[PDB]
Amino acid sequence: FSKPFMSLGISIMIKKPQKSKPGVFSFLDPLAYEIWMCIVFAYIGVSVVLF
Amino acid sequence: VQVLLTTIGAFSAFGLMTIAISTDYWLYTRGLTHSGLWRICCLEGLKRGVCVKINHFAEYLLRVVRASSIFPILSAILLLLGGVCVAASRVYKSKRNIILGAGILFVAAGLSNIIGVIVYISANAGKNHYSYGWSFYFGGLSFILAEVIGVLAVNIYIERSR
Ligand SMILES: Oc1nc2ccc(-c3c(Cl)cccc3OC(F)(F)F)cc2[nH]1
Ligand SMILES: CCCCCCCCCCCC
Ligand SMILES: CCCCCCCCCCCC
Ligand SMILES: CCCCCCCCCC
Ligand SMILES: CCCCCCCCCC
Ligand SMILES: CCCCCCCC
Ligand SMILES: CCCCCCCC
Repeated sequence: FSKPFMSLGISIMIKKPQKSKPGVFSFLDPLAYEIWMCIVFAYIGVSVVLF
Repeated sequence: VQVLLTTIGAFSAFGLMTIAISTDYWLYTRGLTHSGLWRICCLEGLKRGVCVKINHFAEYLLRVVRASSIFPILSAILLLLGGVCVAASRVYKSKRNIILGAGILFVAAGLSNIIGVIVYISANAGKNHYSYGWSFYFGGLSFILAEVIGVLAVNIYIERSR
């Protein structure tokens, strides 16, 4: 054998994480869709009762 | 004009809410088996057609309300009690006070209708992507039309007194 002309080693290969562009309505994530609708139905319900 | 838009709305809200609680096509889960209120009829469950009743058995107070679905039914009972109160405009007229008794029942059913869903969603969850069928959206119209009929029944009572 001659002198090593290139060094190497056992490396790890994982899937490159994408940019993960958030959705347009990403701000509606902390509250579920059921909560947002129930708020609107409770909003109109309180208004009619108040009237 | 508004005297007739209330009687047609009571029969278009009670007759529409009784259908949403009758047909069992509220929730679509995954085989894909469509769900319902009192019983779910399975599909693609190793059998062609199967439809069996669900078995629900201080958190026990929520399970009995989900099993004995009284809130989505009490709203339909108040819709018919208020539907006959506005029907008393012809017979025994000139009272000017029975119309107010209908404006209370028309909104008391809306409070018992939004509750019937809170006890239904909290018990549903208590990954698996589930959707709401066309039969579940019918109950939503039983609350919107319950508020328009609750603003049109009281407005007449104010005009009659003024
Ligand atoms: O008997 C019934 N009353 C109801 C009132 C509202 C809804 C509803 C609608 Cl119309 C759209 C989206 C979510 C909904 O329910 C929520 F709880 F908000 F998730 C369903 C109903 N069924
Ligand atoms: C639960 C036994 C009676 C089922 C009646 C189903 C009626 C479906 C009507 C659909 C109208 C759009
Ligand atoms: C397990 C038995 C279920 C029977 C459901 C009857 C629903 C009647 C609704 C009447 C509304 C006015
Ligand atoms: C998630 C789709 C519905 C979003 C409704 C947002 C309502 C905001 C005001 C209550
Ligand atoms: C859909 C028309 C009403 C069906 C129910 C009639 C009364 C049943 C009482 C057990
Ligand atoms: C699908 C929900 C639409 C909500 C529109 C705004 C209601 C105040
Ligand atoms: C006199 C018209 C009242 C309309 C109220 C609508 C509430 C959603």
